[PDB]
Amino acid sequence: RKVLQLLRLTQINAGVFVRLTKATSELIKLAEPYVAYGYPSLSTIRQLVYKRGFGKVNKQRIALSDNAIIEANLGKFNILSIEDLIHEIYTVGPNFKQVSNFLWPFKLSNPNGGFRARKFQHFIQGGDTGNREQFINALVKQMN
Amino acid sequence: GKSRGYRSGTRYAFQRDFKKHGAIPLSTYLKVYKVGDIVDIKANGSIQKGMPHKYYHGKTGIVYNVTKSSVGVIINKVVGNRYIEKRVNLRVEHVKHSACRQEFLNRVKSNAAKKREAKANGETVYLKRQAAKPRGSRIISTEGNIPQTLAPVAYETFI
Amino acid sequence: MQKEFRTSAYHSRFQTPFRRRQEGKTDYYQRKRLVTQHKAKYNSPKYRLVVRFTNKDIIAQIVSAHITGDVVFTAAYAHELPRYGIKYGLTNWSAAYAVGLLVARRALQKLGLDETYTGVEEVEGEFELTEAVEDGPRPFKVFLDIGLQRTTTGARVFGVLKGASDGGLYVPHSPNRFPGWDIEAEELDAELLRKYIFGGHVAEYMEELLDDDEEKYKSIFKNYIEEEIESEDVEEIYANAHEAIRADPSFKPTEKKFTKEQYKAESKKYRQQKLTRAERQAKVAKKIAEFK
Amino acid sequence: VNVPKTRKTYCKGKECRKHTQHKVTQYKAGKASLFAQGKRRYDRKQSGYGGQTKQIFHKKAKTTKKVVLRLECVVCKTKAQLPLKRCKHFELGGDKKQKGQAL
Amino acid sequence: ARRPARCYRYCKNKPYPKSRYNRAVPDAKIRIYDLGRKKATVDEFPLCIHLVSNELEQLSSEALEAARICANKYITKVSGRDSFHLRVRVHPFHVLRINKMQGMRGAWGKPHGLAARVSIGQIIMSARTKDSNKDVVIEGLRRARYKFPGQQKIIISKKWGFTPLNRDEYIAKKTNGEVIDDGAYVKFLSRKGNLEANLQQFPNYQYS
RNA sequence: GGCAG
RNA sequence: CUGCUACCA
RNA sequence: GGUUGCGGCCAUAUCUAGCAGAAAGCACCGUUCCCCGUUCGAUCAACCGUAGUUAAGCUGCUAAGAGCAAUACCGAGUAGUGUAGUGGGAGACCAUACGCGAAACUAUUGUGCUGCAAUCU
RNA sequence: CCUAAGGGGGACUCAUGGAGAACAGAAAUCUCCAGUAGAACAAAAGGGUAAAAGUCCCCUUGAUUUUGAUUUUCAGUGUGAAUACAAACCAUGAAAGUGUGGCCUAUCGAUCCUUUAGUCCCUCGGAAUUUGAGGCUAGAGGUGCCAGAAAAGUUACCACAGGGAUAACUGGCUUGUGGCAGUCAAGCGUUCAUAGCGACAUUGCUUUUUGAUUCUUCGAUGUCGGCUCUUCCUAUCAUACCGAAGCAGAAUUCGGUAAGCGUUGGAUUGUUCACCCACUAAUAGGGAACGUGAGCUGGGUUUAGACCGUCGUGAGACAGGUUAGUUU
RNA sequence: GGGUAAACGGCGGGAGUAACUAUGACUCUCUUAAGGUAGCCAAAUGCCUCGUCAUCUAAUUAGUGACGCGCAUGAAUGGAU
RNA sequence: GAGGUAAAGCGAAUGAUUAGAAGUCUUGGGCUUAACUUAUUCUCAAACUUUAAAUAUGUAAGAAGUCCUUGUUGCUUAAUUGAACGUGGACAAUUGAAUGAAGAGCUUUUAGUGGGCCAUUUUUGGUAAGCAGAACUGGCGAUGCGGGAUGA
Ligand SMILES: [Mg+2]
Ligand SMILES: [Mg+2]
Ligand SMILES: [Mg+2]
Ligand SMILES: [Mg+2]
Ligand SMILES: [Mg+2]
Ligand SMILES: [Mg+2]
Ligand SMILES: [Mg+2]
Ligand SMILES: [Mg+2]
Ligand SMILES: [Mg+2]
Ligand SMILES: [Mg+2]
Ligand SMILES: [Mg+2]
Ligand SMILES: [Mg+2]
Ligand SMILES: [Mg+2]
Ligand SMILES: [Mg+2]
Ligand SMILES: [Mg+2]
Ligand SMILES: [Mg+2]
Ligand SMILES: [Mg+2]
Ligand SMILES: [Mg+2]
Ligand SMILES: [Mg+2]
Ligand SMILES: [Mg+2]
Ligand SMILES: [Mg+2]
Ligand SMILES: [Mg+2]
Ligand SMILES: [Mg+2]
Ligand SMILES: [Mg+2]
Ligand SMILES: [Mg+2]
Ligand SMILES: [Mg+2]
Ligand SMILES: [Mg+2]
Ligand SMILES: [Mg+2]
Ligand SMILES: [Mg+2]
Ligand SMILES: [Mg+2]
Ligand SMILES: [Mg+2]
Ligand SMILES: [Mg+2]
Ligand SMILES: [Mg+2]
Ligand SMILES: [Mg+2]
Ligand SMILES: [Mg+2]
Ligand SMILES: [Mg+2]
Ligand SMILES: [Mg+2]
Ligand SMILES: [Mg+2]
Ligand SMILES: [Mg+2]
Ligand SMILES: [Mg+2]
Ligand SMILES: [Mg+2]
Ligand SMILES: [Mg+2]
Ligand SMILES: [Mg+2]
Ligand SMILES: [Mg+2]
Ligand SMILES: [Mg+2]
Ligand SMILES: [Mg+2]
Ligand SMILES: [Mg+2]
Ligand SMILES: [Mg+2]
Ligand SMILES: [Mg+2]
Ligand SMILES: [Mg+2]
Ligand SMILES: [Mg+2]
Ligand SMILES: [Mg+2]
Ligand SMILES: [Mg+2]
Ligand SMILES: [Mg+2]
Ligand SMILES: [Mg+2]
Ligand SMILES: [Mg+2]
Ligand SMILES: [Mg+2]
Ligand SMILES: [Mg+2]
Ligand SMILES: [Mg+2]
Ligand SMILES: [Mg+2]
Ligand SMILES: [Zn+2]
Repeated sequence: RKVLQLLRLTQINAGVFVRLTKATSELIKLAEPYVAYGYPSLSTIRQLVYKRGFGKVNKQRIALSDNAIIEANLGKFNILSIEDLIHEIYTVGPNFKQVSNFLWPFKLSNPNGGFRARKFQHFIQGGDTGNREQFINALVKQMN
Repeated sequence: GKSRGYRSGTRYAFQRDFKKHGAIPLSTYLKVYKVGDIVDIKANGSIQKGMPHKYYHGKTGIVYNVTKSSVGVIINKVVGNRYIEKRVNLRVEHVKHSACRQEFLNRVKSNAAKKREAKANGETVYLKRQAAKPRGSRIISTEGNIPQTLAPVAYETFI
Repeated sequence: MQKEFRTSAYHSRFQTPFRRRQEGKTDYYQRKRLVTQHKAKYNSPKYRLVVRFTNKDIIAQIVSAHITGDVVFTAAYAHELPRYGIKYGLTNWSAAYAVGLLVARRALQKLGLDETYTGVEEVEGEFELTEAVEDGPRPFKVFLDIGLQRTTTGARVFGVLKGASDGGLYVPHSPNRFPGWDIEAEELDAELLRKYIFGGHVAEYMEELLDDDEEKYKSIFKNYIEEEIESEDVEEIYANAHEAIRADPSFKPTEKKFTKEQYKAESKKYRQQKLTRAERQAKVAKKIAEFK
Repeated sequence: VNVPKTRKTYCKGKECRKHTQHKVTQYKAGKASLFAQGKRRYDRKQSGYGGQTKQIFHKKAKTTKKVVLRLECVVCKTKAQLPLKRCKHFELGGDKKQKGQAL
Repeated sequence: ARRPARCYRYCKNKPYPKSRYNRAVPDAKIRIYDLGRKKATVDEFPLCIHLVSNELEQLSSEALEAARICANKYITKVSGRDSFHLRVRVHPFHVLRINKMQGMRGAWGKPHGLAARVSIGQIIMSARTKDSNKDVVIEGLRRARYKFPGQQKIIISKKWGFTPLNRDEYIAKKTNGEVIDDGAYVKFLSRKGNLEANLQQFPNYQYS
């Protein structure tokens, strides 16, 4: 529960970008029975940021509808555009921490087409939790 | 009848190590403790004076007082919903310097040396420690190492 | 019929003592009491006067203990005494006194406390402790470490004690173990103590033996006979030696007839070398073959 | 418990302020006076009608008492008090133990 | 007297052996664990057949005794008392307790019986015999199986008799002079220790 | 805890 | 050591 | 490099059975007037270094040595275990998923290192 | 419990085994060797200890004085116990040191009152002296229900507030126990394991026994038995049809489908249970709130009267006997 | 210290034996005293117990008559009639 | 850093325990049995153990830090040694791991409560129990909604 809170996953169908290290991998292992995660493609990142991209501005959830919003909050980190933000996420950049924390947790819908018959078992065993590794893109296409 | 005496349940905790009973080697009495030193607490069963209570067996704290044969150690103990500062008097047989100080103090020295040398060479250096990162790409040569195919083995009884 | 005792389990569970306790050389109880220092006197060391007697030598060392091992401050041996004029009786109580005086004077020269804390310049055998001088450094404090040697009134270790005390070192002690202490009437006979300091007992043995058993006098006191040293001039040998020791207590190492490398090369010739693993395997194979 | 009839402990007397020789005696509680204020109050309360006006202890449990040594300094006659642990038998200056003998 | 074994079938309690803490414990019904020709040499009985537990379970000493008697009777009747060596490989060391022999107050029981705590795959009974006596020894164990609760398997061992060596490694070590008799068991050669004593104890040792 | 045989 | 008498922690 | 005194770690140093040991040291060794202690100058004390000896102590070496220590495509990713399922099974229990992971065993290697002072063929 | 079994110092090494020595032997005393503690350390158990913490010897009172800090239990209150220092004064040892009781973990006690020690200090209030009294600081006398009232019974004549937080029925879970049924097959059965049985073991079912529990009911579900009447179960006593036998017949025993149909009259007992007499095809076993009291009856139990025996000083008790006791 | 039970009340445990078998007529010692006498009884008093024997009946845990080491009958706490 | 539970071990200590074999009886009886001894063998421990996890648990990861120079004291040192606290100087945002942070810290005052119960896993007593008692977490109580027909 604490791990999911520290990942800012405090509701169902909340999504977040995590840079993989030993520390973050050991974090995600604790939350594994409750999450589905994987390796996102560039088009998946772009669709997420374009459709459901919001920034944390003065502790408020603000739509990323103009590059001035991104510049005013991430211009000191050389992020001047939505494509700069997408690039910084995709190629995990020197300012990944600031860019991903500026991004409000993505609030996805339920999958169009549903889950598997039973979610709460590992993807390897025919469920939905754990690491699915490239099928996160298909799942995100379903949910975004 | 319940028994909750001072040394209840310390049958194995306060035992000497196997083949390590008897006299205390004198480096224990030659170590020097200063106020502010971080020390581990480990009760020695053969010295019954100045012995810690079983709660402090295995705890690490700050030296605050130095007396003829003992040190005062500050421990933070959870009592309900907060911590309480405990002040324990321990003979030096039950005390050992904590090894975490020398490692952090070495990273401080190394950072100072690297920063000054990088300034001398006119470049920049990043001193923050990093967690282990996923490994990069690589090419595996198969000269002398052609892949060997394994299969699951049939069931056998070996009794 | 009875159980064999030295089993493999007996050896497995045996806890060997400390190396220097199994050698029968270190009393670790007494060593802990001597060495351990007040924890609020943080890195200030306690200084020990280690006094050890061999069959031929008196060893007196001023030692402080550290984690990597003991460190010698100064050391005086009885075989240095011939330089100062004492060639015979190198294990007297009086030779012990001279060695204690020598180590005291040498330590004080090394420290710089020569003019201050001279000591008892006129040895009359009275019990006395080195008192500090007001508005000056305190006397060098040293504690006596007699090791495994028994505490008896008249023992030679307290001769080294008395010599070092008169030499200016402050060494805490009591006079009830000196020769001449009357245990019934608890006072020290300083006349007999001065006799022992200046070889009076040895001179009295010379005088008493010469007129009773001349043959034994000839065998026991040969060196004195060929040196033409009588009893009446025995005392002066020490009285002069004392003075010379105070005149120049500095250590002069023996000039070495060979270098370190020459000593090592000579000694290495008489040192058997361990068999190689292959060598002992070949020996085993040969013994099997000759067993068929 | 056997305690010798003499003892050298610290004397708190202003003349002494040091270990002096003391004579040891067992403390014996003095007789309760009739003019102590609590005694006077109790007698007034008990007078008249009403019965017993205070409580009387019954449920005795101890089988021993704490022995108190009265140490009198032989120099200045200042007394000191020392309580000992609970002993069923206590003598002062008894015969000392003799180890190494048969029954 | 005795409750049905179902009351004590499962390893629900910690092991409760005889000790200085429980002393008035009765004796196990099984006292004999080796039957048949227990003095036979290793070379006489090469074939080993086991009765193996497929259960984590408790077996009473009464069941151990009954199965031992059943197997012994059948095998001695059909093939002779000296055609096999039967060994019971589980000893009942766990004390069962009975309460009734007030209410739930002070309900700590009294010793009632003894049981062996067996695991899955644990050998219960071993029978070393000749190869030609296989079907007999098997039927002796198959009858003994009825006296036990739970599932047991009859497994033909890969090894020579009661030795830990396979039936081929034993023959190799036998023709190489590395095995000597010790009565009913054997001693194996060691390449460690006193060379002379090792060579003397195994004279036919073809060293390599 | 006081007397007394 | 028996009897009688006495009982604020 | 040997040896002594004082040590640190406290068996890779211990134990058993053999063998060797130049120089110095150490040791055994000689004596009882004196200080001292004993049933016993055996231990302890003192005296000579003079009469003798490396016999022992001590040191090193030897042993498919016992023990100890270390290591490991040894066993074994086994036993155990954190987490999971509306998994199996009447149950006892078991399998699978994401993780952590022994002990015994087996084999090989080793058998004190070292600080201060003094001394020595 | 201990003037040492406390404190200091010193010397020595223990249990046990082997080999030897007059009486002397398995066990007396002497000697050597081995001996990691296999001994001992007041008392439970655990830990600790080998030039010691054990044994013996020498000297001693640190088991002393002053008042703070800390640890455990903990509210971070008290009590108990313990720890490390400060300031004294001592003991011991050549000394370094060690010693603020017992090698460590248990071995103990508030307010009020009394009593003693200390300071000989403060007060007795119109002012004094001397007695007396009261204060201040530290012990002791004790509360073991041990944070600490001053305390005998009975009630079957009984009362009240409540309680299904809790017993005495049914019901529910369980099934040890009770009952019933299997599996294996050592034996029994002239031979012959299995016609009929069946030990040592082992798997079950049942809720017709009794326990275990305490979930429901204490602003009340009428607590024994019998009589009466209906229905249901089957683990079938009889009756129908059959299979098996150590089935010649007759009788009997084992078994299958079967609850369609029946399963009694009496002596004694309140009885359920039991036990006899007799008839019968047979006189099977159970359930339905241990069916059934606005269906009865009221013999028993279980209000109040009374008697006895044992028990109690007694009032009274008895799950012992006895007699009389409103059934809406 | 003495008296007193038609005062309250009490009235027991222990140790051996007869020319088949069975039984035991056959003595002292303790509890603070005496140790249940004459009688009566499975009685409204007996647990075991529906005691045993006889009688009564076809059959009787009922009744009566016997028996009595009587859990725990008994003499104005009145016994037996 | 600490630990002694799971596992493991018993030809390792303690305690328990099955079977032979070879020796000694010289301090057992009638070739024999039984003792011991030696090397082996089967099987065990909540109040056994050499070893020894997983989970859980103590501390640290800087600016109140590190380094350099030299002031005070009645403490401490033979000391010009230290101890503690200081004056002065250098090291600047990669000020020295991650992730998160509807901010942190502090105070006063007062309510109800002090019958609990259930599920997974660990676990004690009991034959067991919709039984009695503990550990961690999550729940019901205090909670509706969709599913398990019905049901804290
Ligand atoms: Mg659709
Ligand atoms: Mg679904
Ligand atoms: Mg430990
Ligand atoms: Mg103590
Ligand atoms: Mg000493
Ligand atoms: Mg009144
Ligand atoms: Mg009056
Ligand atoms: Mg249990
Ligand atoms: Mg003691
Ligand atoms: Mg003593
Ligand atoms: Mg001693
Ligand atoms: Mg407290
Ligand atoms: Mg307290
Ligand atoms: Mg002193
Ligand atoms: Mg002190
Ligand atoms: Mg008062
Ligand atoms: Mg007045
Ligand atoms: Mg008190
Ligand atoms: Mg109370
Ligand atoms: Mg209380
Ligand atoms: Mg009343
Ligand atoms: Mg009543
Ligand atoms: Mg209830
Ligand atoms: Mg049943
Ligand atoms: Mg049954
Ligand atoms: Mg109920
Ligand atoms: Mg009710
Ligand atoms: Mg009603
Ligand atoms: Mg009704
Ligand atoms: Mg049927
Ligand atoms: Mg039929
Ligand atoms: Mg009914
Ligand atoms: Mg009705
Ligand atoms: Mg009615
Ligand atoms: Mg009725
Ligand atoms: Mg009535
Ligand atoms: Mg009437
Ligand atoms: Mg009636
Ligand atoms: Mg009636
Ligand atoms: Mg009678
Ligand atoms: Mg009569
Ligand atoms: Mg009668
Ligand atoms: Mg009659
Ligand atoms: Mg009657
Ligand atoms: Mg009748
Ligand atoms: Mg009638
Ligand atoms: Mg009659
Ligand atoms: Mg009567
Ligand atoms: Mg009567
Ligand atoms: Mg434990
Ligand atoms: Mg285990
Ligand atoms: Mg193990
Ligand atoms: Mg064992
Ligand atoms: Mg309130
Ligand atoms: Mg409250
Ligand atoms: Mg309440
Ligand atoms: Mg509620
Ligand atoms: Mg809910
Ligand atoms: Mg619903
Ligand atoms: Mg359902
Ligand atoms: Zn005085």
